[PDB]
Amino acid sequence: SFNFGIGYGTESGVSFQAGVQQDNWLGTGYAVGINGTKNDYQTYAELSVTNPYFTVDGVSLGGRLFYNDFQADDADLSDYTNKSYGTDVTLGFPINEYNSLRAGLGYVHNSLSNMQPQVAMWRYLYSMGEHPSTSDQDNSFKTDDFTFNYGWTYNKLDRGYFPTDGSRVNLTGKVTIPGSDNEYYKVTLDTATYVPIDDDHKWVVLGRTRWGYGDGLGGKEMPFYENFYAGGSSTVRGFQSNTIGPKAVYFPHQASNYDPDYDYECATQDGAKDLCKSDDAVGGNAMAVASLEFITPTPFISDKYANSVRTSFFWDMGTVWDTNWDSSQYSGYPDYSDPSNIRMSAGIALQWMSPLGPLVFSYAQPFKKYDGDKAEQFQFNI
Amino acid sequence: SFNFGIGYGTESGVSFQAGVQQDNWLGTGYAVGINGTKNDYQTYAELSVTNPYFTVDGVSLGGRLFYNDFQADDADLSDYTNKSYGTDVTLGFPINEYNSLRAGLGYVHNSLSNMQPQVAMWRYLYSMGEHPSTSDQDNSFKTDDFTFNYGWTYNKLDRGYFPTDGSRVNLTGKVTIPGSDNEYYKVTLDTATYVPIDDDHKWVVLGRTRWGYGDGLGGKEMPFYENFYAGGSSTVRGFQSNTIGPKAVYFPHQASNYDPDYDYECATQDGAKDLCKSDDAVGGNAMAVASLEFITPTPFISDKYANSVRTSFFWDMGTVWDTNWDSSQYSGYPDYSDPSNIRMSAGIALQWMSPLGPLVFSYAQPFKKYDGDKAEQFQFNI
Amino acid sequence: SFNFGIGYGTESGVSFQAGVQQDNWLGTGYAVGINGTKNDYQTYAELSVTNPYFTVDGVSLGGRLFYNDFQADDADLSDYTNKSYGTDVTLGFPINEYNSLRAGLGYVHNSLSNMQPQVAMWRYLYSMGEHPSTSDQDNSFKTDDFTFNYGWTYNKLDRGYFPTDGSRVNLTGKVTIPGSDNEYYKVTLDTATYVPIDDDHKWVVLGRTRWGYGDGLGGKEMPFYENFYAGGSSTVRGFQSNTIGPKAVYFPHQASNYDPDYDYECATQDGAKDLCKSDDAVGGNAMAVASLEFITPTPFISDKYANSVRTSFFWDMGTVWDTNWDSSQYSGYPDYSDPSNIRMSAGIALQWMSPLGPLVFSYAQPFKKYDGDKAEQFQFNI
Amino acid sequence: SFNFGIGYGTESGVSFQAGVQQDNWLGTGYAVGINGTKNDYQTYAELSVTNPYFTVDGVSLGGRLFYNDFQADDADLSDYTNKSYGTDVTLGFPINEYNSLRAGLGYVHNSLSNMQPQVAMWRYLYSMGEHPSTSDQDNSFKTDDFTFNYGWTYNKLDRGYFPTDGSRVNLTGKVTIPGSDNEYYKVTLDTATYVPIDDDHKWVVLGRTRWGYGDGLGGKEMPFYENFYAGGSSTVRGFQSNTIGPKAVYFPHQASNYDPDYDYECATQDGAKDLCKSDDAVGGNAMAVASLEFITPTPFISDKYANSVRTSFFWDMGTVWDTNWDSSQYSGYPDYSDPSNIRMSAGIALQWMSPLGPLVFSYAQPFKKYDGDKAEQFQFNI
Amino acid sequence: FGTIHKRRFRYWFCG
Amino acid sequence: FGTIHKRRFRYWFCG
Amino acid sequence: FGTIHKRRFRYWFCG
Amino acid sequence: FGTIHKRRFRYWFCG
Repeated sequence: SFNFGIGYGTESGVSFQAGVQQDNWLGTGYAVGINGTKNDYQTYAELSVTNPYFTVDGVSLGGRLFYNDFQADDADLSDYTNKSYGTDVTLGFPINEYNSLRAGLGYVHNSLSNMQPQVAMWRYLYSMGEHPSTSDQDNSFKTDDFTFNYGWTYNKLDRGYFPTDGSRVNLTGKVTIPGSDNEYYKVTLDTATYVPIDDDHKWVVLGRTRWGYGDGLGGKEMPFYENFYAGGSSTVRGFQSNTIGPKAVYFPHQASNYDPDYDYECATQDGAKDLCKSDDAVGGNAMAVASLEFITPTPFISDKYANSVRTSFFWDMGTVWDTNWDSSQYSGYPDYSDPSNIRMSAGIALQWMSPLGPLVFSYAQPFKKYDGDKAEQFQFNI
Repeated sequence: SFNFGIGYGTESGVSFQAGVQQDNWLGTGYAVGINGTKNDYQTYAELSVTNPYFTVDGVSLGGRLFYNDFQADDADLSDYTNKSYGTDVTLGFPINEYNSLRAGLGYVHNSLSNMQPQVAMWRYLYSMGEHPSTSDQDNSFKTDDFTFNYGWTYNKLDRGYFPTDGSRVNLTGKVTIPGSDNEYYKVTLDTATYVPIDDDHKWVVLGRTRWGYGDGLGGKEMPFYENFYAGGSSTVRGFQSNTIGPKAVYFPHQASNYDPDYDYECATQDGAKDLCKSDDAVGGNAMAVASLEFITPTPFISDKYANSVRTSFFWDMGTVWDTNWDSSQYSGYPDYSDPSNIRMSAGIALQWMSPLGPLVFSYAQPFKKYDGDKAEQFQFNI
Repeated sequence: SFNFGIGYGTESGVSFQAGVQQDNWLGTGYAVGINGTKNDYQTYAELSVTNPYFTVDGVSLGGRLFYNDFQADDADLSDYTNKSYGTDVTLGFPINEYNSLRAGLGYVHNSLSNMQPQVAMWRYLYSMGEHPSTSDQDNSFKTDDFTFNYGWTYNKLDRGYFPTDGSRVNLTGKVTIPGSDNEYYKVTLDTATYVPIDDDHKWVVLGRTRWGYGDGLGGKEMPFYENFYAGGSSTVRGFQSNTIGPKAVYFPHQASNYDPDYDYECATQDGAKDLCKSDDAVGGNAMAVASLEFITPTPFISDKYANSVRTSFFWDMGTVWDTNWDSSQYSGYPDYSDPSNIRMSAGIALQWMSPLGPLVFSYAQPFKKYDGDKAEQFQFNI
Repeated sequence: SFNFGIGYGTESGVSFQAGVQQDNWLGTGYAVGINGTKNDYQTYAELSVTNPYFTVDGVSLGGRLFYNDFQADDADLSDYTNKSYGTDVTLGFPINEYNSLRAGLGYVHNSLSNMQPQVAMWRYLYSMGEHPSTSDQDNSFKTDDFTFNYGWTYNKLDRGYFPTDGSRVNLTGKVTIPGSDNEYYKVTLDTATYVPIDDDHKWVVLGRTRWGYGDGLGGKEMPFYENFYAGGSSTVRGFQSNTIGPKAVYFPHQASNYDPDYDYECATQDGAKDLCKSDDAVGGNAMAVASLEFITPTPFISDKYANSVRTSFFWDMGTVWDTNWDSSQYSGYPDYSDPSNIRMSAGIALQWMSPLGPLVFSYAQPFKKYDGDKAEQFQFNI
Repeated sequence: FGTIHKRRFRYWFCG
Repeated sequence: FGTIHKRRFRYWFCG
Repeated sequence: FGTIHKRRFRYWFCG
Repeated sequence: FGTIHKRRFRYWFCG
């Protein structure tokens, strides 16, 4: 496949961007993919390979190697900086024609510099045996993680292009193998169920849910870079992408790259003494979302090009929470450990299809919403 | 099957004992086994069931339920007391005719009262967040554990009755599932390799090894009741059963059931101020043993009845150690974290066979031995 | 003067003791005094000289040199050890016949080894820029202090062995001179007022008060060895000597000279995890005591020999507190910064007079008392 | 006495000014003085009374009441504004004919609005528990202070109009009494020593020194409005009045009353990002100055009218510093805690005498000078 | 999210 | 092993 | 000293 | 006060 971009000044930076696939239909075997993105504030590069015929049985072997370097400035460094890289290798086993299992190993390196002091991150750091200040941005951290990844996928829906009956279930999980700096476990389960409502399967009802849980082992916290985020086209639309859930509360501190002409949160050179609540989403260790979509015929398109279009009336529900948030130590501050802060939105959606992939347009308005949540009533994604 | 016993004054107590099997060759399916042992100082009861045809594929399902109550006195309690019970359920999958896999779930409850203060146990207790005294036997502990058990067995030796060529490999492992009080992982691997040396397979060479490793997760220690012990007929013969490895070093303390006419270790009413080394074996979290046996024809028996007898010249090697032993805090005390304290014995053995099972007689003498190790030069077991 | 003592076992140690004075009525001028005390746990030696005729004006010059070495064991050392020595020199100026002023310089060296971790001491140590552990008795400290001492004494009571009317006021103070390790200021004010109640001055009313305040300069704490202690014959009788006021709260730690047959406070080898409150008095930086004594004729002694005896019914009040105690960091622990924890006792007293000095017998019972205070209802002192 | 003035544009404002004394030679006792000054930017009013025969002993009692309101604009307020008022009462005790002592009580109220952010002021504010922004002039402060003032003056120079032999020493000090918002101590010592050099006392040598030290108590800083300033006719001439010593370094901030046609320091609407050094003197908490004057006969004036004139060749030394300036936090910025930045000037002076008071003309040129110091080579004062 | 100040914006980089 | 004193013996119960 | 800007000058008022 | 343990006692030495 094929893409490219660079840039002026779109809020983001230089904006080198690329999505590429080198592939075959039959004969030499390799399936190769490449993603790239360079900004003033990020350098992301992902290289992926897969052999779908690792052996006669049809079993597949897939690996990938990634680099992801984020810098919150442009010449100084010395501000919040998050570099990551790593590798994955996995085996995929078909058994039943409906099913597949997956097992593999992964390694991830994470380097942090000058992270802004906030409660949740620093609860985790304290749990790891690290005690940074909470009064300044002079801190750092560095971890090597090794994980065993597994999964099971069930895909008995009668047709794959635009489903009409049956279910797709996907369970994927991680457990740290001994030797890693972080020690955690994680599970994520996607479920989708299509029930046809007329004999021609032009009206359908889709139920859908995402579940996610995870935690640290033996007294460690789950690494913050593995948190769950909700909101957007993929989960609960009507909200800004990945903004649902716990928000950061910051300790009063001296910011490292300060400029009084700009805006800061609990900066000590703005007069901050107490900790203060913010809009900044930080995700959690637990997540549950659901969605009911009534798929209907298009309210005025013709039927012989409609095989590329789908229309639905939906309502989405979703919540993200942090199990280890101390509801007692921060009495006047909202309980981010409560699961019942369920956001809810409803709207209309149009699952179109570009010649190279399905596209979801949608409008929604969130009606069950909480403070700090950012609304995004008009949504588009691939 | 069949057994029974009672007693009067073994060294041990009342000695109610039973081993029983209710079984079938074909037809109704159940395989049931029962073990029982009542003494003045122990009550052990194990009930086991297995269905070898859980489904058409030949897959098996096996479960068991056990109770094991140890009291170091008979009328007072108030002394070292260790009660345990629990349950296991497992599924066994054949795939290759040589192979099988196993996966299951287990639960174990452990109650401790008045355990005598010693370093290793109390390092573990400290690691669990428990801080008992070290000056008295007034302590207790109580844990509920849940585990996922797995295993893989490979059994391609040409005949099973008395092997002559090929190998038997068994890997079995445990990982605590979230929700358990203890959090640990464990692996145990037995390997046996028979190589025939003449065309008639009357002289054979057997290599054999046991490996065992395990640890706690996230800063917890491995539970002491899951430690590895070596020595005896099953592992390294020439030593007393399960006496190889780390020994207990006790803190000076007031014993709870004291009598000056009897013998005690670092009892404060015997004048103890420092901690003192002992013979008491306590096992470790890591273990490695090996054995080379030259199987030979019997030096004076006829060949017509020799199909029930086997003779070998062997040497056994073995070591057990505690990875989390602090070699610095106890400078003048032996390093129980060193793997290289390898015990070694050599001798002759006669694998006979009673009409109901194989019996190993053996003589050995340990020549590489360390302080506190107890010798048992004349060995017998089933 | 004259005294001597040694010993065999009387709770304290060897008990070499001496109080001596080499003096004159007129002539050669010197006034010399010597005090000595050797125990298993202390060696105290004080040498003092004074010239009451430093110049024609009657001005005096007085100096002293002292050594004071405390060891809490001492075949081992390695336990709480406090050595001190130093020197004082002062000038005394009469001006009004009622009055005198005093000005001088002092130097004090203090060495500390293996002090047991407790909050107040370690707040001071933290304030001095020293950060010892709080988990063990492996610590030390060493300071050289230089001070300017001053004072004013007013003594207009009509007769001096047994006062009957008028007041004695004494103000004494210290300020560290630049160059000293510690930096502090201190003031102590004693006030006594006799008011005669009959024309013969056989019934009198005595009001009395002690005030003491002190603190560190520029963010340092007042040295712990300069704290105020109250209780006993000299201050508030009915309490054990110097036991009134703040008590030590200890951090859980490993004691350096441990023996399970003996008693310890928040020792980690006794199972201590939290900090724990104790009876151990440690004094404070502020103090206020008062006393009202009704001096009466003796209820059954004749009047000619009564010129050596005095009887009183009294009322003592007193409090000691630590200004820099954090009432917030230790919420469930008593507020040692509150001044209003005023202890109060009442009783009867008999100011006798040995041929070499006045002796106070007394009985009292403390009726306003707080936890940790030790009662001493029967009191004697010179 | 007598004075008056008004104005229209002198650099300063309206310039209402008055100095007045209502007095007596004998009888009715009162001694009254009044000072007043009204500008566009200040309103200063001081009223003083004294009774020199408060009692038969010749002891005096003196009090005063003052108001001092400074506004850096007029019509807007909203800029740096400093209002103060208060009261003093004191007793003066003669004892020796050379000497006097003084003891009294004072109260001072200080209100601050919209002070420009600079390091030293805001170190003090932080020390008081106040945390203003450092990014804007939206701030305020308000304090009530109570102080005990004391002093001792020694004045044994043989004649008082124009000294010729002997010394004048003055020690004056302050300590905050409990209940005041600020908590500080301060001492100021002036010493002057005349040594005659010929038998007629027409050539004299004058040594002179000023010392000043002060600090906050228990971790508070000394109030900025009590700082020491040096330079000018009274101290070290050749410099502009009160300009010697530490200079303000400002934080980048938004000025409250801005006009781009005028000049500003580290204003954020002039492009300021870092903190910047300035000429603005702010004084310090410590000060030491000295002066050696060779008093000579006038190089051409006749001797009987010379009893109203004096001539000298002098050199002055002086330094002012801030003890609590962090020499580490501001590495590239000058160390205002160093005492050794001693300014030095030399010149000639003519102590004349108007019919109502002595007048000092002088010329000097500072030869040991540092950056930011402002020179004033031609000096006049009463 | 990673907050960058010189564009008044929060940057997503975790995916 | 569990040490019982009144028989001068160490008792195995972990299996 | 109190800085007044509209006359480019520092004004002494503490005495 | 200086705590000595082998006599279960607190020893006064500051005076």
